[PDB]
Amino acid sequence: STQFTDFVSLNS
Amino acid sequence: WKEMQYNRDITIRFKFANTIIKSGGLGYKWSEISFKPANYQYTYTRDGEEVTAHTTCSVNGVNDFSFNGGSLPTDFVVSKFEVIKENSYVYIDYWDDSQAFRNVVYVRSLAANLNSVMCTGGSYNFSLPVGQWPVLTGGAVSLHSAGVTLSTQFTDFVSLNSLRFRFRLAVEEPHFKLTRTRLSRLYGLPAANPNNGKEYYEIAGRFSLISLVPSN
Amino acid sequence: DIVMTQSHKFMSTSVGDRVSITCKASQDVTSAVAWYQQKPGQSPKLLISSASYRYTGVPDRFSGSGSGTDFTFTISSVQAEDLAVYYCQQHYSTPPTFGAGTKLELK
Amino acid sequence: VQLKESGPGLVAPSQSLSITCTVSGFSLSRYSVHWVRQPPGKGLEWLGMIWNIGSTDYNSALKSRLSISKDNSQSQVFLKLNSLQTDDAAIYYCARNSGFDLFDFWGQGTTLTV
Repeated sequence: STQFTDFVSLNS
Repeated sequence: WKEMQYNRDITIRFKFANTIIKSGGLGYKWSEISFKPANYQYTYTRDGEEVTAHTTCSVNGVNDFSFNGGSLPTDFVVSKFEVIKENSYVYIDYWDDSQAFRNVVYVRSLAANLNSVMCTGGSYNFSLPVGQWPVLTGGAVSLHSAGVTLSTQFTDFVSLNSLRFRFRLAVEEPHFKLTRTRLSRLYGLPAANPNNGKEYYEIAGRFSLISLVPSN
Repeated sequence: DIVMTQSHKFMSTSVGDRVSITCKASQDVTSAVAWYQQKPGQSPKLLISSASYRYTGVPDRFSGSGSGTDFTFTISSVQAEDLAVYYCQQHYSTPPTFGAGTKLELK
Repeated sequence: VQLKESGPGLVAPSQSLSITCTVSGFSLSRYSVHWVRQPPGKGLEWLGMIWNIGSTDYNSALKSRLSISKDNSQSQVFLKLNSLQTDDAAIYYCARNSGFDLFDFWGQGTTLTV
């Protein structure tokens, strides 16, 4: 699961 | 393998749901008013051709209140009822029939540019056996976009995909109130009647996707 | 290419009374119409975002309503500073489209 | 927040154009910027949009002429438009996106004579 915010991608 | 860009329109339509459970006894007490996931199916039309889509609405970060009108066998209490407020989120899943959602496997970046919507609440009657009935009416909140998340499950060499939209919340002008009580004029949206007799809500916007696709 | 059509180009009004400005849509735009104001020698300013939702730094005498294809913009009482031109935008589809523009003439 | 245009002012036919919109008070990596124009005796017309990352949408009629790029470090966005005619005399604006297509803050505007 990866999270597409504005700054940088944060996956887990 | 090669990188591409997809700029399409989007309309998402959703609902809420709930569950109301009483306690056993003489009929004057209530144990739970809470949210519950709901799903919806629809068809809309882009520039070229119609598309059929699905949603599923959920919630997180829930504030829960209560009322205690004494302790007798014949009095009105509510053990828990839920409400959505500033410290909370609304989650909406979305998957489509279109040609663009085939390439949402190896995503490099994704952005969305939606506009806001307001959800207001209706009214609900607490039907006591003997006496006048208290009602719970009012409440409003507005939804603002806060990010997109993709997730995969791995089950026997087959991936199971999901695409979730996030929405943060801000309280609005009508306050909710519970008649024939002391509980006084709070803000937020309770789960008594969220839909207010509507068929659906609606948000429209655009998105932009970049992904690796297999180059021919 | 949804076409936003304002029926009038001039409005005559006095210093305290009601003014209403209308515009139609070619298609069904589900409550997604904005309103703008351009005083002489300025840039436009956003007043009403959705079909009814006012903005923060806007006086109380401005309002709006409408759904479907017909939409309105009202002023409860005029002042001398309300002489400007007004626009209705649609923010429902991919090219945003403006109206024609209706000048308000104070009598 | 402030937005400011700066252009040539006079250009010959069958030539190019370049306008630079220097922004202040916000970041270009968080927000997205539009370009519009207004001919004399005509209403407003939409031209294009640049996204948060490098990505552009264009108008369909003027697609084969104009292009939009930006710079995140020195916070300024610029426009180009080539092979222009006598129909292109207008006042050009740069504005900021807020919701889907709402134009939150507007610039002063530069005028073009051709």
